[PDB]
Amino acid sequence: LQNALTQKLEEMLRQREDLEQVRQELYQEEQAEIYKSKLKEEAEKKLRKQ
Amino acid sequence: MREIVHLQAGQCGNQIGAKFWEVISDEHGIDPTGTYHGDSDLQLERINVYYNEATGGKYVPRAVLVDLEPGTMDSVRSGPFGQIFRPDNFVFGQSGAGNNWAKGHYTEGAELVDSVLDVVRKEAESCDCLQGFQLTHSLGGGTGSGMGTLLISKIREEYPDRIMNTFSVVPSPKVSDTVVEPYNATLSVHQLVENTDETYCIDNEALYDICFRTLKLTTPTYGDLNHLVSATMSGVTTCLRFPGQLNADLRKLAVNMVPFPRLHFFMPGFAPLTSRGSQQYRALTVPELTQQMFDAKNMMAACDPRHGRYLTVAAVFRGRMSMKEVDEQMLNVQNKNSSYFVEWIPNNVKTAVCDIPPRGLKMSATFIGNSTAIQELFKRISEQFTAMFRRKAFLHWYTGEGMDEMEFTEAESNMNDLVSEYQQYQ
Amino acid sequence: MRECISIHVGQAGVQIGNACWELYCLEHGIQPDGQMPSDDSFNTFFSETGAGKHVPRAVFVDLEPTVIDEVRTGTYRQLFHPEQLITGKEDAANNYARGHYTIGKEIIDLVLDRIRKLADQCTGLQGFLVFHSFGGGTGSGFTSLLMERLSVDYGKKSKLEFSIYPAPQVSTAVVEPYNSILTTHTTLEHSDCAFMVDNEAIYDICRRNLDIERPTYTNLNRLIGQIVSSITASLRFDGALNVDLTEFQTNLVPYPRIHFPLATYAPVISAEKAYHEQLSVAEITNACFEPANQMVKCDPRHGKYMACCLLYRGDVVPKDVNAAIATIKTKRTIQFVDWCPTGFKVGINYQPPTVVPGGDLAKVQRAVCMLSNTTAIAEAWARLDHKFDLMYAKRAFVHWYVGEGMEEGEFSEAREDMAALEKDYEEVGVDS
Amino acid sequence: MRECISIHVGQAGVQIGNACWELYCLEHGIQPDGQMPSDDSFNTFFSETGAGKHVPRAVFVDLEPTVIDEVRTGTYRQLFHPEQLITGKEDAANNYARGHYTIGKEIIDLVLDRIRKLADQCTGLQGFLVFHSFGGGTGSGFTSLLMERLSVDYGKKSKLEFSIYPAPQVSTAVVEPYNSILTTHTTLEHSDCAFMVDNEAIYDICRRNLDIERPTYTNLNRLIGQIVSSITASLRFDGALNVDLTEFQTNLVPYPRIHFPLATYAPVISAEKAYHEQLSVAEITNACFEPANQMVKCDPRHGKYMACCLLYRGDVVPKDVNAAIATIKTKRTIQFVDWCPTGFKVGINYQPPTVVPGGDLAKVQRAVCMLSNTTAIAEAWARLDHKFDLMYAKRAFVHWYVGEGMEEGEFSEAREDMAALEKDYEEVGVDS
Amino acid sequence: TFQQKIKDKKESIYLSNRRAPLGKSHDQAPGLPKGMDTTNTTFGTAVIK
Ligand SMILES: Nc1nc2c(ncn2[C@@H]2O[C@H](COP(=O)(O)OP(=O)(O)OP(=O)(O)O)[C@@H](O)[C@H]2O)c(=O)[nH]1
Ligand SMILES: Nc1nc2c(ncn2[C@@H]2O[C@H](COP(=O)(O)OP(=O)(O)OP(=O)(O)O)[C@@H](O)[C@H]2O)c(=O)[nH]1
Ligand SMILES: Nc1nc2c(ncn2[C@@H]2O[C@H](COP(=O)(O)OP(=O)(O)O)[C@@H](O)[C@H]2O)c(=O)[nH]1
Ligand SMILES: [Mg+2]
Ligand SMILES: [Mg+2]
Repeated sequence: LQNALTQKLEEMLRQREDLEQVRQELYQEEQAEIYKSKLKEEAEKKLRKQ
Repeated sequence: MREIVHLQAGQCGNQIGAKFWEVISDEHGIDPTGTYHGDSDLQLERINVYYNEATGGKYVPRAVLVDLEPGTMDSVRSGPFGQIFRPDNFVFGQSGAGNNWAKGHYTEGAELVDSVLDVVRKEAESCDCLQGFQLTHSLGGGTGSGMGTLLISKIREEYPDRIMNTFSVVPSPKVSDTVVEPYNATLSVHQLVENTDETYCIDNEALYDICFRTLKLTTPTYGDLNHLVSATMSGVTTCLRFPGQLNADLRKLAVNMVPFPRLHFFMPGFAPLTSRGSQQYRALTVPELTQQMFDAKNMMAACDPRHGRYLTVAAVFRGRMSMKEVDEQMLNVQNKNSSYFVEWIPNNVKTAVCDIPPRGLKMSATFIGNSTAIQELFKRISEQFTAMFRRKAFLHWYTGEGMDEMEFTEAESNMNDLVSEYQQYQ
Repeated sequence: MRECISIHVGQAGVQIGNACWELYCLEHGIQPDGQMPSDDSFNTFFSETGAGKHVPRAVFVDLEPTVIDEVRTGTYRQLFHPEQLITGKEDAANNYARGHYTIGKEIIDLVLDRIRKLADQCTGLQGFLVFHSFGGGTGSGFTSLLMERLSVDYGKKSKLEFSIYPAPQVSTAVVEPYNSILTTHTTLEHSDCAFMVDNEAIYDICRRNLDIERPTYTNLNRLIGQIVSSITASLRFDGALNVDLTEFQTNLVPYPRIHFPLATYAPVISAEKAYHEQLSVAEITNACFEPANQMVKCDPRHGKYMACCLLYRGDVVPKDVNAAIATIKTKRTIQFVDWCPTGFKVGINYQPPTVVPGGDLAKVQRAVCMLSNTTAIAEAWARLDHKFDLMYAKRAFVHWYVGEGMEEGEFSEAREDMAALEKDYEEVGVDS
Repeated sequence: MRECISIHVGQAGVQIGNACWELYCLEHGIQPDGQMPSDDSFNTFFSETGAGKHVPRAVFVDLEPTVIDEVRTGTYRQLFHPEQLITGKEDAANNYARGHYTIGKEIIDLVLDRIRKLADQCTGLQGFLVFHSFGGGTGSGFTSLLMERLSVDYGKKSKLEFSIYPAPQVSTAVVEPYNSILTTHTTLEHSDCAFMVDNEAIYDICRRNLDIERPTYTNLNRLIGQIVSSITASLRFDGALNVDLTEFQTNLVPYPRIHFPLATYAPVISAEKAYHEQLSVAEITNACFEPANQMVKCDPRHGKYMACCLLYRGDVVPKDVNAAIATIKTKRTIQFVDWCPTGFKVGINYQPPTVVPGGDLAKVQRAVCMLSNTTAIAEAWARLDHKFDLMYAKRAFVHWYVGEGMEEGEFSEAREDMAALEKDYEEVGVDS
Repeated sequence: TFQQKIKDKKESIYLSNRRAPLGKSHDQAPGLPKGMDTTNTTFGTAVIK
């Protein structure tokens, strides 16, 4: 019985940690694409001004 | 349950404050229309701290925008997140203050603040249990400092057992964008000493130098400077809205940093500012942030902490880190560096950790420090005011609006009292 | 029949309490919903609803909602009673004069009425288990008037106070020496026995024995939760000789002032180490009295021992205990006072220690928990009065405590009692 | 052979009757249509027509038509008698003399004609159940001249009265201190038992126990509807120890001028909390005596109890009742008068409580209704004569009364009676 | 009525709308176990002879 309870509690904690990890993980590539767009905008603005 | 009221006054206050609402709405998941398009159940759990409710699943900020020139808030209303505020909370005049402190306190601001506090009264009575207030201004102008210190003393009498948060930009030595800048700084700090529980010092000179030696910025416009200030404003008050292992609210930071009621001026900072030359090669560890905290370049004022001594230092962490690693790192900074801290206070260093870092960043923290090095910022203002006061230069319209000559001498005596108490406790 | 009441005030008690009730449910076979899956061992800590739900005998009280509202939405939201989770509005914020005089006075009727409702379901009461820490004003100001009311209302009931002690190098607050001297006033007169643990010694034990490079606040509460489970293991399980809460109240405390025992666990080992080591009674007894395993940062070799109580769990044969006891008094390093030859007390239990999900401790057949009362606290209290006197010579941080309702004379009144407590060790430490 | 007559006057008395006669329909299985599907347990309240319809024994009188005309349009149109719904044209308009002197004379011959007609159908009369409120002009004016025609018609019959007490702070009318004094000039003479309920105490019952933060008037009237169905339940059902309507007049009225008891119900709890609790006989009888569950805003610790009547329902047994009653007498907080060594009266029934569908009350096996006659009402009547005296020193609001037939001299005569009635609480409170 | 249902569906996210509807308590189905009809079940300890 102790083995069964330990297994189910481990599964519950693993699922909650997975949720927190994926929600924290999906942030950084958005900022990377944002600054790639910023660099393209800067180059286009310089060429347009010239 | 623990609500804060935000007030924006002056051009410097409004531009910083308008970026502040764009930063925290991204962390809470609010679209510019005002609806909740959020991703977590933890973001909406503590949202009544800064926001009031609307009709139709929308959230409005608990902010009041006040300025004597309508042209400034026309830029704010036309901005990215300008459609979130209440139009009733916009309180404006028609005749500008002219960057003259006697106008914004006696003859021009004295007719508007009847209508300013009625917005403040009905936005602060609607709370269930109010914690404190926030107000953004600068110590160089006649609008940020004229009406800014008047708004504090009217609500300090109204709400005595509360806490004031003023995030003040101090005048710089070498920038000098105003001719009468040493006058109205001394006149405004005469009221911030007696009536504010927490005052922050921010220098435009230091904010420039951070952008070059650390971020390696090419063109640091005024958008990027407010991005540095608004991140420090959010890091201070993150224990109210996010769960943490060792949390510390605003009044928790009121007791530990202020030993005597005269010294509540803090130099703040931010932990993981990094340039993209070395962003992708950087290592992120708790010992790595601690190197970047106590750097005097990372501080946002033109005071060198090695020309003084520290009283109390706190650092509010954000993310998922180990709390043993936090405290032995923050004990090592006190054991080995013993001269720069005071002797009659054991364990100068306080810590706090929350579990929610800012977006797009694994680990982050904010720095707040109390030092005796801040006397030089006050000493350089007191000597610039002394030189012009001998010849009575630029002073004859302040006297023309009902403000006597003895009022300027009273401010200088109270200003030199603050310099003496920093050296006495050194 | 026999049972105990558990109260978790402040923050530092709650995560310890969160790690304790996750430990108690696995030993008694209860899912965290609170219902047994498809025996009177749980009557010490749980109450049986006739439908089939087990309710803990716990009250969770804090002055701020940011720590309890994670339990109302957590995994254990189905376990507690909704009226047991008392919650205020604004935190005392490490100010003793807030949590005792102006903020702790608005929820004292709610917390005490839950004590009456829990003790009216009782049939025979043994004691209380109050969890707090010295540093915070919530764990110091609120505890002081909590136990002032329990002492008057309940006359001769035990009050086993579990307290975190401020370590010399590891500490968070800066007004922390001001609160701990003020915290001592309620423990010298209303507390039957208060247990002392700090954070820094647990940091090294996790760093030295567990080989954990980066310990955190969830790993410390599992080590603390084992000791609280070990003390009450003689109530829920049968053993060779069983110790009640009142049993070891007399055995450990000599005098009406010296009631601060020091907790220790053994063997505190990892999974990669105990698989090779042979562990018997004659080694885990010596590992308790080692100077490198006390869970309070103090040197026991400077002071002298006064009374000890070793509680063994698991597969322990009591002849092997006697060889371990006789070995200790032959050694010259372990020093006792000459007016106490009978200084040990033993307890054997047949229920082995349990593992927790995601934990770092190992599966070891037998484990011993030691409660030691010594004079090593004398340097640990001559330290904390120097921190208080340094900041009080210039009257630092006093204007916050004064304004809430606290006088100035009680700061000097608390210091003169700490002078009386410090000299009580040296009065009784000398051999006649 | 046992019957009761109910009269509902005003708006507060009638609107409870919408929630009162709702509840009696569920318990006996009578549809709101008035026909019973597939037993003399309903003979107290319902008289069966030979066609199959069951009609209530209640008379609905109001001067204002707008509250009865919604009953004549609703689902319960087919239940009541068309002649037992009596309406006027214009209300009393919060005036005593518009209900007793000016308009109440014209329609009272139709009112007593019905009460004469209902009594001839009954073979045994046990009492009356008049529902009204003190504050209004119809609840105060009209019931005062109804009983003085009623007492000269039926002499020895009980007249039980359920009146809404005006709350200390919250009130919805302005001349309530003027209009509540004028009721008691006759109820101290022609009424034998008048129970007290206010609105501010039930507001905090709903806020804390039921966890209802936004209550309406349908929420309160279902809680008051349970107490009346708990008091009457010894007449409709078989029990272990039944109490008649005349039976608890002698138990509760020691002096002719002290007949104002307070009703209390338990366990008033929501549906989420009760699944965690172990509701037993030894605890629901403590829920009545705590000061947070009295249905009148008064502090009972200041006064002393005189006579208590605990009426139980459901699965309760006589051992656990009187084992728990003797527990109360050992407590120092519950203070009885020394001239009543016995004050507890016990009634036990065999039927469990019945919840309405869509209600917020939980489904519990048992229930207890406590009727406490206490001396704490003197402080509740001290503050109301202080409301009368400040408004009479400047002769405010007087000229509306003199324009209808009421004199000014009876304002002095009614006030001097409250000088005597509050005095009599002290003449019986003093110990010999 | 359908547009008001749209408005109330959008407005149900509020803390005040979760904590306090009109004339009722909050939702008790998170508190109670799944699949239990509340008005049909019996709460308490049954006395058996
Ligand atoms: N073992 C353990 N100790 C903790 C934990 N959290 C805080 N502490 C300790 O508690 C001390 C301060 O007391 P706290 O309980 O955190 O604060 P408090 O008593 O709630 O007082 P307030 O913060 O003002 O509400 C710190 O020095 C920490 O060492 C924890 O989760 N586990
Ligand atoms: N609990 C409860 N109290 C009510 C209700 N309606 C009225 N009251 C109380 O009654 C008081 C006013 O007296 P009423 O009985 O309503 O007035 P009235 O007898 O109808 O006199 P008129 O309105 O002129 O016909 C108020 O202070 C309320 O507290 C109700 O539906 N429920
Ligand atoms: N960080 C920041 N500082 C600004 C900005 N605009 C103006 N300032 C500072 O504000 C100072 C002048 O303040 P002033 O305009 O006189 O304040 P006012 O009288 O309240 O409008 C200058 O020294 C600038 O450095 C901005 O957008 N960002
Ligand atoms: Mg806390
Ligand atoms: Mg009416």
